[PDB]
Amino acid sequence: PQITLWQRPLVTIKIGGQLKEALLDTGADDTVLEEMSLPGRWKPKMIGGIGGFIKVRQYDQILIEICGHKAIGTVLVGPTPVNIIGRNLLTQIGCTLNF
Amino acid sequence: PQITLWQRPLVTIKIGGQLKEALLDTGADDTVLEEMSLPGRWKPKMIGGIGGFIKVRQYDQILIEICGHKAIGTVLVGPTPVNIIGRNLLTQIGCTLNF
Ligand SMILES: CC(C)[C@H](NC(=O)[C@H](OCc1ccccc1)[C@H](O)[C@@H](O)[C@@H](OCc1ccccc1)C(=O)N[C@H](C(=O)NCc1ccccn1)C(C)C)C(=O)NCc1ccccn1
Repeated sequence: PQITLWQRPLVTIKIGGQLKEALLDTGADDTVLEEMSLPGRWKPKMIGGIGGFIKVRQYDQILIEICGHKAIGTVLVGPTPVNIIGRNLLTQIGCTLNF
Repeated sequence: PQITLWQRPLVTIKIGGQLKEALLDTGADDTVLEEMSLPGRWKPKMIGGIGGFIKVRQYDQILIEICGHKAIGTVLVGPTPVNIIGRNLLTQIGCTLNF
């Protein structure tokens, strides 16, 4: 679909059989989700944002459905204010910026 | 144009007679630029994201040129490590997310 930006570009995503709201963020290299349980082993990663850096848990090859489009990739879990869908998954669903 | 997200969507902007590189950021409510001098009176503001909050200076009615398109809006100036063009200005140039 086509999403304007007068409001936050929030979409519904499905992960671990649960529905959550997440922000489509072209300014994020990675996808960062709020604290939750995911399968498998995780690796450590440090990511930087506007306020500085935070420590997150990296899970690989995670299945996530964004607005009905299935994607399988890396997801970071940590103290983020909101769920963020980054470029790593936006490219998987063919998302582009237009103007 | 149509911008893909394989790489960070960086563009050239013009503000106060200066050419700067900025990130088209759909995950940003506001536009935040690295420390610089702007005309007029400003108001202090606290903005947050990944990592926490930072104190910035808020300037209103600022003219910015983005890839040729002129836009007017509020611009925040502060210790951000990267220049960010947020939704307040992305809307003015007719920017949308598509997939
Ligand atoms: C791991 C990624 C998260 C990271 N990218 C960013 O931090 C982007 O910023 C560019 C950026 C990149 C590096 C350093 C600083 C800035 C984001 O899009 C950012 O803009 C946005 O974050 C998502 C978000 C949305 C809503 C609430 C909280 C958080 C955010 O902080 N939005 C704020 C916002 O809208 N806040 C609203 C709010 C809601 C609730 C509570 C408080 N505030 C704005 C005021 C900035 C990244 O790619 N680092 C690699 C990287 C890239 C380049 C250089 C170095 N590393």
